[PDB]
Amino acid sequence: YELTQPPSVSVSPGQTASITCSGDKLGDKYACWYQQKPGQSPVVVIYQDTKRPSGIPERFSGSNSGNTATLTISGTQAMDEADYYCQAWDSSTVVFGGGTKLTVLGQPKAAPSVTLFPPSSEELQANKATLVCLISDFYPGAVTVAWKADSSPVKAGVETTTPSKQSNNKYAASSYLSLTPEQWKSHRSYSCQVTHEGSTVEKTVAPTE
Amino acid sequence: EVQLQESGGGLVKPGGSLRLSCAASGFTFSSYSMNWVRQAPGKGLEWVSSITSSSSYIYYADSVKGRFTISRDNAKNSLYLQMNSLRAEDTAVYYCARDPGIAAADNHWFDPWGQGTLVTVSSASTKGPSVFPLAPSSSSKSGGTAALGCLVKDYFPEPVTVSWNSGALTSGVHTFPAVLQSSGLYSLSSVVTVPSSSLGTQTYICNVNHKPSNTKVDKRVEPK
Repeated sequence: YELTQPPSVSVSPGQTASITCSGDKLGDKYACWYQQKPGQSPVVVIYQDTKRPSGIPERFSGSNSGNTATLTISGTQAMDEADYYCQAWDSSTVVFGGGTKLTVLGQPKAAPSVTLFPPSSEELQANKATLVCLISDFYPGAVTVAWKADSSPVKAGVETTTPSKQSNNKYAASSYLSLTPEQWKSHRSYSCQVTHEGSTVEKTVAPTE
Repeated sequence: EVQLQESGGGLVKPGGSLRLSCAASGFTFSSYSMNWVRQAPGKGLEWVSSITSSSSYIYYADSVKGRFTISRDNAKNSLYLQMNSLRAEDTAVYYCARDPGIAAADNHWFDPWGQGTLVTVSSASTKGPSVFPLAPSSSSKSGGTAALGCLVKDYFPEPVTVSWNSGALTSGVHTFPAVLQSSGLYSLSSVVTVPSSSLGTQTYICNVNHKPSNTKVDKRVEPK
């Protein structure tokens, strides 16, 4: 059993943010919502679909209809920037959604620049191979990075950083794919795919230069 | 309003064992089901295990079955998690969480959560980096310029510093924060954007310093 959440939602200050969470027959289950700010423990903000704990501001509300649970934040404020997780029980197993990063926009959105480097001939001579995908100047600070072997997904060997804030208040991240030399040479190409706010940039490198 | 306080986290080698505990205050520990949840760095929440107050109903996530054991001592207000055959994948912050819901109505939720305790499963020791050149390209950062760089691979512990041409090249330099890999080793990259016409005339050298391993590398980055 899975619950699917958008990886990121962004809202201007004062606008209504809506975070959705879909699950099979989720209307039969009680949905809960948790807020987690950087470096802190989660805190319940909605439980039993719609109930708000005492001390949670009234602009937070929950609903569960059409088999999607929705966390709604009206008049969203800077302090509401956080990760939000939905949660439901499926036969004694506790299931969390993947999490939604809510950004309260303090500046206009910025698209990422992506640079992809193939393994160096030196590293290949050392019987190793690393591809390097560098992602810079994006805002909000949330991206999805996916690697492709030819046109197929990569199943192992990816290491991706959490985005970090640059001097200019945009974000940067990097992703690394470790391969064997035989894997590098036996594919026509590898690709780094970066998705940001619903747009995708894909860079591709090949062993045959 | 009420609190859970976990302890026992720390550094353990792959295949090692560790026991976590959690102490409750402000509520009657023996009245509630208790849960463990973990969160790997930069990742999402993953439920680990649950136990009723009576210890007669106990459930585990598949990812930990056969290796972890949940237990509780009501008289000591303590929840425990015995963790055996630990793997790098088990590296995470581990949270204690109370379920104050109604089991009969299958109406559950987690409140409160503890502050969490960090478990690091790693056999990394001091290691100097391998430094590899990232040969120039003008396909992504151009307009008369080319990006080149150095890959600083598989070092431990932090930090590493990188400069270019002994520090005389500073504009256009972007050194990226290191990734902590599942191997427990760090890697980082530094790139500089330079005029593409200089690629033939100007030597570019990244100066890498890793004081913890007493390693320095000056790597020339030549065009292909």
